[PDB]
Amino acid sequence: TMTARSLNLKGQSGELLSLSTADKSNDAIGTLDAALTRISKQRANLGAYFNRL
Amino acid sequence: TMTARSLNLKGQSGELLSLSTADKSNDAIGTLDAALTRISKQRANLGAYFNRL
Amino acid sequence: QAERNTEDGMSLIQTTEGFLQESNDIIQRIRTLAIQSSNGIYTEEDRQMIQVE
Amino acid sequence: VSQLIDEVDRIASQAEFNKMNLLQGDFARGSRATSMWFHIGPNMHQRERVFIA
Amino acid sequence: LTEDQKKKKKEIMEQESLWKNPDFKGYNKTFQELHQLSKTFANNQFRLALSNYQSGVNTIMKNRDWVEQYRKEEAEKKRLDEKWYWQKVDRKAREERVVYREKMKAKQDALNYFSKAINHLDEIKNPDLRERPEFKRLLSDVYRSWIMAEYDLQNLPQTIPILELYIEIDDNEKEYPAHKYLASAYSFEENMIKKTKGPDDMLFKYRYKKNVHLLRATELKYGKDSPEYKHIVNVIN
Repeated sequence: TMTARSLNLKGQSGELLSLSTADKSNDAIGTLDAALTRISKQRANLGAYFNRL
Repeated sequence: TMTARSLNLKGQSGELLSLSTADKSNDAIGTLDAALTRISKQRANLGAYFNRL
Repeated sequence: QAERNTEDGMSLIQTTEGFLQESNDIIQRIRTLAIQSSNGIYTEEDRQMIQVE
Repeated sequence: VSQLIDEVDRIASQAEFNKMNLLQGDFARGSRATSMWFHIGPNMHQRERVFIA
Repeated sequence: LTEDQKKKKKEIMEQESLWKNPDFKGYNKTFQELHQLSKTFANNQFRLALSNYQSGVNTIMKNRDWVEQYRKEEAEKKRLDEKWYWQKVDRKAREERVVYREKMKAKQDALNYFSKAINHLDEIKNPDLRERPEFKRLLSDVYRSWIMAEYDLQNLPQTIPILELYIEIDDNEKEYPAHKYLASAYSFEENMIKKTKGPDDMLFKYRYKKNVHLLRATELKYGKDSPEYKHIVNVIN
């Protein structure tokens, strides 16, 4: 894992001091579900792993 | 014994990354009783064997 | 020596049995997990996590 | 009234639980028929019926 | 019509019958003709291959009988908690699940039997025996039932390598249903790439193969340079 584990969206439409913006809000929300889902499930595998040991 | 000691059901209904799925839930449950029954009672054979020794 | 032979047999049998305690505890854990899996509102994604275990 | 009508269609459309949509036309089937089957007892054939739309 | 068009009409109807969903008369006919061939062959591994194939189809036939019985038993239940639209919708969907899940297991058991039929045919090593009309018909029939068992459960991508092996055997390439199923399964795979936003190379691969077998099925049933052939060629070009 690293920030590039999910679609690492920064910034938002409009005037910024950065050079990046987020994408379609609905997909950005879906992306964060993916981010949270991906890590929790990886923890679940490690969780399950602990029980194996 | 080996995993093929009982009906060794792999995967589960839905989308998988394997090419196998479990069978009728009711039979899968019955299968686990069969697995437990066959192996646990074999322990009884060893138990009884120990008493013979 | 025959008494010794009888006793050496006991150790083989107990060793074998210990591996069976491990194996049966496993089935009981699989059964617990199978019951959760058999819940028709327990999702396919969550079933994959169980199948990891 | 017009907005209240649209609000109903929106409630029906977005009313999710555990990422399952419980009101829009994803019933009786979507990409898969998976819907609200409940497993209430510890054995199979101990199940209850839920749909709604 | 011409003598070739009359002959073609007869052949397409025989091919459509050949790919007919299984039933008791077709089961009998199919096994009687497969029984004819293994008789002449007199090869223990082919005898076993046919025994396993027939056990596979028997799984399918026993399931078809089960499916009617199950639906019958459910139809004959009085359902007191089924007075609202959503309640009937639920119980219908659950009926379809138990039928689908049992059909899925019957398919998996039938394919284990078909796989065994193929594993026994693999043991016939003599090239003079593998080229026998007896050998080729059974291998074709095992593949056909395998294709159909998967097709019925919408497992279309899985049907492609088996359809492709099928058409390589003893003029099976001249069968209109074989090209229809290939074209349909390739179409599914093309749609999968479009829906899942997969790579373009696979989009075009699947589209190309759909069009090849679409056009070939058309050529086979209607004839080269028929209004129907000309149409499909003009759409593709």
